[PDB]
Amino acid sequence: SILDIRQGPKEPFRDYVDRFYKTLRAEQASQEVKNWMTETLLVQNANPDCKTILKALGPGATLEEMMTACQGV
Amino acid sequence: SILDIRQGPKEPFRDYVDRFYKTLRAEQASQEVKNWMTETLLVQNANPDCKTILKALGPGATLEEMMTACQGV
Amino acid sequence: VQLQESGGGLVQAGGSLRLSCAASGSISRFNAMGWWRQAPGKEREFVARIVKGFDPVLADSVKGRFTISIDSAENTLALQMNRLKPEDTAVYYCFAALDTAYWGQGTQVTVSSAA
Amino acid sequence: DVQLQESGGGLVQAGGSLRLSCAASGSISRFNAMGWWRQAPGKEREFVARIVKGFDPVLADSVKGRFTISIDSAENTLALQMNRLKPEDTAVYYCFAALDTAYWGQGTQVTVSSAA
Repeated sequence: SILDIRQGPKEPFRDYVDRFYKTLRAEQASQEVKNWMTETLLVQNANPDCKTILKALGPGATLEEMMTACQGV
Repeated sequence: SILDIRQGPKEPFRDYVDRFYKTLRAEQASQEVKNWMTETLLVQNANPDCKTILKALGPGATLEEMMTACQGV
Repeated sequence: VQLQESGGGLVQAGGSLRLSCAASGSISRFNAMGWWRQAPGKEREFVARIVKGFDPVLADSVKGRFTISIDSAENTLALQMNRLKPEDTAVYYCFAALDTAYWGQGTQVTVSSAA
Repeated sequence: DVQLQESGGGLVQAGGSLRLSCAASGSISRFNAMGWWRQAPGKEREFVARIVKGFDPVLADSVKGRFTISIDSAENTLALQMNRLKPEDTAVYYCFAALDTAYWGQGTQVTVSSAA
């Protein structure tokens, strides 16, 4: 289940995104709620620090902006 | 956040539903992803026994069917 | 709580079959019962549902052809299958809802060009 | 460790201009993202501007025509230049910086009104 993909405390954000999208590929869900899972569920399940940074970026942030912003974690 | 409403092991299903919809009404989300939250997230966050029961009901079960089915817990 | 399916077997296309699910204790105490199926290599699919006080709900692939009923006299849950197709081949499980969900072990239903 | 402090806030007339500045400890090129949020009484934190390292600045729709976000590496400061200010712009403004976590300043008050 996609709701079980949570970024580990040491896990790099790129690997977490990879697992999140891999499990995202099998999820049985409409394309709008999959867009909500990419935009919002990904942020909610990140580890604490990278979650703080990702929330700080506000709305509309791309996956590349999100990956650059968390590279200091 | 709606994703943090999880039914406790002691909690009756009705109270958990009440909290889930209360937090759901303040959530900023489209109406279809709210339909996914009612249909799927509500079931996913139920306690073990009632979660097993709710998954057994299959797709499309109304909230009245879900509430009746779990009243034996 | 113990459940056991029966009534499954081998039939030709277009045939009929009646599955029956025997329950220990009284069947009227369960708050929900129903039917699922699993085909080789395919994930468990939902077949039928009965919630206490509610109408029967059936899957779209079976709605015209299957019916689900409950017999309190024999304490059994029946699924009548008609107009059977080869894609209906699967192991069928009944479930009952009380303090948790209980399942039977299933009964095999096979539709094929047989004798 | 990481220190941020906003400044440049005050009281201005409608249609005026103001320049907020966020002082950071160390060099700002070390942060992977910085930006600006604002909060008005009773309203939840609103996103204003963001700059992520290597990317173009992104600004909110309510500010896009009027505000600019910049980085001054000489002064080690993050600037938000606000022009054509409106009464809706009255709020406390916070800068944030992204390193191992997100760090925030405590904010500076910006007030646009028909007085002064």
